[PDB]
Amino acid sequence: NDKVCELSLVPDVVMTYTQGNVLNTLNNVNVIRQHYTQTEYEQNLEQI
Amino acid sequence: RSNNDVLATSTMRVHAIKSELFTQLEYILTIGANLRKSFGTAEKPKFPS
Repeated sequence: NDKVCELSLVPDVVMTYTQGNVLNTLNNVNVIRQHYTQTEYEQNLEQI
Repeated sequence: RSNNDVLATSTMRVHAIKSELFTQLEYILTIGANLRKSFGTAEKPKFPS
């Protein structure tokens, strides 16, 4: 009506839970694409 | 080891080298004259087969 509008929402799980130094703690995950530390860069370098 | 069931791979490099080097040599002197009997002299030549 002329002042009460209704909002639909969906959770931004990516902002909510992932914050800080969390995802780095994760082990034994198959990764696909990431960005590399300088060390790891030099390792997967011949590859890239 | 033969099937095509293997992961995408692209980064081959000359990892190591080993080599059997020919360090010293030998020689064949192959001629058509018997080197070990009389030759003679300039004016009187002999040609040992």
